[PDB]
Amino acid sequence: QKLIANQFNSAIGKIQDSLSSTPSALGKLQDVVNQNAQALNTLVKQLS
Amino acid sequence: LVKNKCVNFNFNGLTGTGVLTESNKKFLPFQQFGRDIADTTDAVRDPQ
Amino acid sequence: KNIDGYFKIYSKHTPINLVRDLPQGFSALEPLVDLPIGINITRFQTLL
Ligand SMILES: *[C@@H]1O[C@H](CO)[C@@H](O[C@@H]2O[C@H](CO)[C@@H](O)[C@H](O)[C@H]2NC(C)=O)[C@H](O)[C@H]1NC(C)=O
Ligand SMILES: *[C@@H]1O[C@H](CO)[C@@H](O)[C@H](O)[C@H]1NC(C)=O
Repeated sequence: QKLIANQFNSAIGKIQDSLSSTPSALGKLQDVVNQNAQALNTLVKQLS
Repeated sequence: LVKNKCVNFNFNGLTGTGVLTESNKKFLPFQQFGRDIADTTDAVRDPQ
Repeated sequence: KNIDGYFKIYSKHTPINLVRDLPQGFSALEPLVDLPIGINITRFQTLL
């Protein structure tokens, strides 16, 4: 039990640093946000 | 001069509708009127 | 520049401290005067 708890705590602590250091981890949400923003920008630019 | 009220404006060569108020994004001496994304007018300096 | 019957003149004072007269760069040009005369030009000559 103690070893498993230590392993779980270590993994939970490490995943925070894994998310922070890696820049492309959060891509799948920034992707759709940027896609919608780009579509809106292309729409508004069509006025001129 | 009219401020903080939905009015129609006709400045030097540019015409549009919308409320106009004092802001903080100061202009350089050569500048005449500001702009933002999609080439839409959103800031005009007072000729007076 | 000579476009649409205009003679736009842009100038900028820039101190230098390197051996080369032209520095590395990172400089822009701010408009100073405007001259709206329509005259076709094909050559220019300096004055000393
Ligand atoms: C141009 O518009 C201004 C706006 O009120 C007139 O008022 C003068 O504005 C300048 C700075 O823009 C001040 O230094 C003066 O003190 C203002 N005048 C007074 C009487 O307070 C200005 O008069 C306008 N220009 C002309 C030539 O009338
Ligand atoms: C010369 O300038 C006039 C404007 O005054 C312009 O219409 C014309 O195209 C220019 N070139 C020639 C060859 O006339």
